[PDB]
Amino acid sequence: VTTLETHTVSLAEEAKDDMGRLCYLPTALEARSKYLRAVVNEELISTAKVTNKKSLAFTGGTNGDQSKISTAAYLRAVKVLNNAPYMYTAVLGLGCYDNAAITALGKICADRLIDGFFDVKPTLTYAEALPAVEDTGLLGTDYVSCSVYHYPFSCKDKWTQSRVVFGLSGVAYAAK
Amino acid sequence: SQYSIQQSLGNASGVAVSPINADATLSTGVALNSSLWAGIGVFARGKPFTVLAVTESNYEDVLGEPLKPSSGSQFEPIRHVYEAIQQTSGYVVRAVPDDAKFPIIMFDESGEPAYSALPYGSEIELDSGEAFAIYVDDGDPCISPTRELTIETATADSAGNERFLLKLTQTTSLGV
Repeated sequence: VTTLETHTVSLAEEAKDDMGRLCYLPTALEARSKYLRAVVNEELISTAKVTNKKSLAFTGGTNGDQSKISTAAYLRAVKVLNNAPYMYTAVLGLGCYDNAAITALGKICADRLIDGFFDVKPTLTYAEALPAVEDTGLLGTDYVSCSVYHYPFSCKDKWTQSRVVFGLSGVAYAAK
Repeated sequence: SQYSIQQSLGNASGVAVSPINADATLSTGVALNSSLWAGIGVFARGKPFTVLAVTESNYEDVLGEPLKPSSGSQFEPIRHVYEAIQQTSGYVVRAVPDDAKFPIIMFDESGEPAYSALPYGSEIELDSGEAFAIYVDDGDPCISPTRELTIETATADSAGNERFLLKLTQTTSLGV
């Protein structure tokens, strides 16, 4: 058993810690904590009380199946990435193989004046690898800063010591 | 995003860059005006049968792009102008053949365009219909590149007179 972190919280509206920091449960959790958040009803809080409890575990957390993801989710994630207010000078593929996601990323890198490092599915043989590039839609005179890589090789994984195959954006960005 | 950089300026306060062009050259210079030369010639663009003004900066614009040695022997005057432009200004006069024509767009009462062309010298007249017509005068044939006209409505004035914004745009061969 390992303890992450503890803090002193209160259910009162204006309870203040001895150091002056706030102790209201939503503000206290949203200010200093990094793992949990809370929501408090605004009508029963005045008379609400608490007790002593031990080992309250979370049950029901599940991320579903990560193998299949809808294209709409990828589009929303790309749109979120487009609006992030930060410096980044290279957009990597990071494994997405959907054509629409790659097209949106290509639209991204031609708008911030940066350079992408996308790729295609490594399982494709040499014959059908060529049609995939124009299937992506990157080819043209607009997305002039991107680049497409292919890598039909199987290596030994660093963690599981198994025969796995993965793309090639990371090495290209490391070289850059 | 606030990090995006657009391509062509609109009306918002911002700084934008254009796509990386290759088939274009530039030159800079400051006029001296110690002794001005003059002389007739034959070129592309420019108002025919009217004295122009040529400096070391706008000679690529008012006098058009250079002609081609392959197309007959009409390439002499632009080379001569370049040779003597690195010293002072100029007062070249352009002359055109009789069969040279300039485009004209004429509008009806309902607002339907009707393309047409007319030779130089002759004044433009309007028939019983076709309320007003607008034509270019720079003399460029508008074949390479192409110039397009865009008309959009706008806010009326205090007296109630209708006003519409008129926009003239140029489309390059590539697509920009």
